[PDB]
Amino acid sequence: PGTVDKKMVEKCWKLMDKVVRLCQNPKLALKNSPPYILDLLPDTYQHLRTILSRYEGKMETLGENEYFRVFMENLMKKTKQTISLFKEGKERMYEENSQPRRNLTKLSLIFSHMLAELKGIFPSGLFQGDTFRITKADAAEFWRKAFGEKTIVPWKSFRQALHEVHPISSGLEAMALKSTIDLTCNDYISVFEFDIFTRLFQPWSSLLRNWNSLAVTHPGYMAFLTYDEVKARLQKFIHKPGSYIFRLSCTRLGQWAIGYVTADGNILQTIPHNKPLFQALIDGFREGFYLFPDGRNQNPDLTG
Amino acid sequence: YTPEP
Ligand SMILES: [Mg+2]
Repeated sequence: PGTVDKKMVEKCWKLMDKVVRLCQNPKLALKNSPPYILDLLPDTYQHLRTILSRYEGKMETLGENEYFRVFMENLMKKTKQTISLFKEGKERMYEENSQPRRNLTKLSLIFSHMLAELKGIFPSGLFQGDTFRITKADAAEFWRKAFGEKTIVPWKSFRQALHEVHPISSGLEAMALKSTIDLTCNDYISVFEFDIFTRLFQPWSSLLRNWNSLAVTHPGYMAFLTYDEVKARLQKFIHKPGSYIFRLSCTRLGQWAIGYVTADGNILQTIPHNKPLFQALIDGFREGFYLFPDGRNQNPDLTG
Repeated sequence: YTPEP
């Protein structure tokens, strides 16, 4: 990624401005709920405006920062990709179940993850990536030993370092892992993305066994799904109480959100607290709430 | 989001 100057941030602002205008089309019927692209892009502009204001007179420091160069490169690519999506999708952007519309929804999630990462690394406009707090002690020790105080590393470097502690059994498994951990879809792993993954799939001691049981082989897990998509996907199971799915919370990154059909005709979503996802799923099955993952009659046996 | 069932 090349050096980021003030002109490059202004070019991204223009591209984001085009995406905002595309997403103001009333044919989209865009719901004002996270992730909401019409909030995320102006909020990203404002945080970049904040970053630039903290680096007045020291723009050479900001331009050389590796994380910020990777971030701006990804921001330009993602906005260009959204513009191309509208250009090629044409009228299919407004059909609610179309693939081009689903691609826009996934991109909206990516913009939300990117803003969350940017605020985690530049909390008040100043770079603090070297002192980021990985929330699980064992995961923090892994990153420190493998990468010191780095904020971002290429996927290849990350896979190699992880494999030495948690062996990855195959190339296909490594691609599934990458797709899970790389929330910003930039082929890099930030310390912020690593924290999120290791909080979601704790304990560290059995990290990849947990991820395999909760995501790789579990029909209830939904990658890159939003609150509104979970409610929509459960509608077909409104008469099948106990149908449930789960996914990453968008607004509380690092925590799980479980959606389920109640016995009284409601579709509710909850964020487990003070217990790991596996125990929430086990207790929920025993108590009758989480019986049918994605509406399927067989539920995985996690008591093992 | 609502409390856990
Ligand atoms: Mg990434």
